[PDB]
Amino acid sequence: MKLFAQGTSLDLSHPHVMGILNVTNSLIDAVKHANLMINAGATIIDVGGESTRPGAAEVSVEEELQRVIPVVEAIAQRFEVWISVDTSKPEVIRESAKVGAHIINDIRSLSEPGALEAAAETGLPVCLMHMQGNPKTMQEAPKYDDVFAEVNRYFIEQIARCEQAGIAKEKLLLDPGFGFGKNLSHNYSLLARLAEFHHFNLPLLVGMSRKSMIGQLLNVGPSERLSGSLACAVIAAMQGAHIIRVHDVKETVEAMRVVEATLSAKENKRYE
Amino acid sequence: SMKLFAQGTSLDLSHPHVMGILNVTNSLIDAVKHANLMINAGATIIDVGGESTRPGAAEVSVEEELQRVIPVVEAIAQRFEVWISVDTSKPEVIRESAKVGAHIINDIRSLSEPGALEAAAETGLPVCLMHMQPKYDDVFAEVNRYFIEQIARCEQAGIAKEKLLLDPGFGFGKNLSHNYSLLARLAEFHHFNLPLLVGMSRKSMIGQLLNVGPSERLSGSLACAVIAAMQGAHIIRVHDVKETVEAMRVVEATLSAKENKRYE
Ligand SMILES: Nc1nc2[nH]c(S[C@@H](C(=O)O)c3ccccc3)nc2c(=O)[nH]1
Ligand SMILES: Nc1nc2[nH]c(S[C@@H](C(=O)O)c3ccccc3)nc2c(=O)[nH]1
Repeated sequence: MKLFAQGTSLDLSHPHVMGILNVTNSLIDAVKHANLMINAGATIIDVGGESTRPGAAEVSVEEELQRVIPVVEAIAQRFEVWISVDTSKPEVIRESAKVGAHIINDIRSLSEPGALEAAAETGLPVCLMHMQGNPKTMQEAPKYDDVFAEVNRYFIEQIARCEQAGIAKEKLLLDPGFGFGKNLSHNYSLLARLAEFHHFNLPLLVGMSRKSMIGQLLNVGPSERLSGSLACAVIAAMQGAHIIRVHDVKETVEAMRVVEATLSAKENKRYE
Repeated sequence: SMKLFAQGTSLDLSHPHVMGILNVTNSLIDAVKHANLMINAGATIIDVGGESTRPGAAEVSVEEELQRVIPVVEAIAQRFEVWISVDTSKPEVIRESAKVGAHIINDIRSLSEPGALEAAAETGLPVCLMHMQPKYDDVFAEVNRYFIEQIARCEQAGIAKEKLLLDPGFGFGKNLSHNYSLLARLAEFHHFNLPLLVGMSRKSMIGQLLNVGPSERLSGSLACAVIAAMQGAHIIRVHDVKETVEAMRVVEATLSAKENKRYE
């Protein structure tokens, strides 16, 4: 199980840690932070320029290009690391591919006008994330009859939608979208059955780091969630998740080494 | 609904419990202060011993061990609602510990000193059976045989299975791969239908994997703890109580959403 982009590959026979690079002098700072994450063992850096704060204005395309593209460029021309770009905009997808981005990580699963066409044209790997609704209102009244089944249907549909637009299965990643239109119980139901998303035979990406599903469980603020975030990370990676998206790279990578040592000793190579 | 009973109280093993490790080195005030901190961090069991009772630690007379151990156990039993595990190999310390309110006998020698087995039987308290020996033909199968044997040995001495806890003894005569084989197959030790105790906190199986010193092993210890608890381990023995407890709460929320209630 591998991904291919920009003339290199990513071997997903073991879990990978994706370091969050939020870019919502900031370019030098971004590069310093990317460097630190790389040294800590991050093998993918997720550059993100539009925040998902519910009440917030969406950023203009011109602002998102300014924040994201120089950052992706700087990293591509300085380090060997893979680069994911956190955008929903066709122009940012195109421009990012041109400066060396490896993965389009769209929380909206290319639902923006032109997004699907633009991603198809880059030939890059694409991460499809479940979200119910949109970021402005998704957390008001998250509701599911069966949250696993509903997220699973969604993946079937979006995969079909990507293949129709000319994007091959082999470029797709799936992410259940923890905290995107989900209460606490919804999130833990998905984490508990995460292994069951392997039937698609596609890489699994998860981002639980410092999210509400830890905050609400422990009643702590965003800077007290490391231990819970690691637990989430380990729970996911023990079920064969391929990419773990986190703030605290060093600590996550240490935990993943322990998961790898455990999975290596297992005949199965997975828990369910 | 696995449950232990001791000293007129019970321990509900439908969820994982964190056992904090307490050092005994004035020292009695400090012990109680550290026990208090671990309880406030969410420890439901306190394992009295730590660095005074580690392998390689200086041996002591019966008289010295009673003097250092029994007051600590007594002080904790009087002040806190918590369960108390006592680290000792000596029959006298077993007897006296039970008299002052200890709940669990934790002997890393598996009651092999003369009289220890008999004394533990007499207390009626729960007893931890930990594997210790590095070289194995099949580490899981050998650790598993040892549990079969020690359970029989304990039942023959009059200690009912319902008082037994099984611990594979990470780091006790085990290289790195032996330790991860056992961790990987931990869930298979449930066929005994007995509680499972594990202690990986800051051990070599982390330090050697990550090549870090004893103080830089928290993240790896937490992963070990989560890996064990996801597999239905009932007690987790650690230095870092607060963080481990937070991780266990995540494990609990996950296992509650799970229909199975366990991974394997
Ligand atoms: N693929 C993928 N991309 C992601 N981007 C994010 S942003 C999120 C955060 O908590 O970082 C967030 C949510 C709300 C406000 C700010 C930031 N989360 C994911 C995820 O879970 N998967
Ligand atoms: N039941 C039970 N009791 C235990 N006592 C210990 S002492 C160990 C440590 O790392 O604390 C240790 C081992 C070697 C040297 C120093 C310290 N480990 C366990 C365990 O794994 N289970």
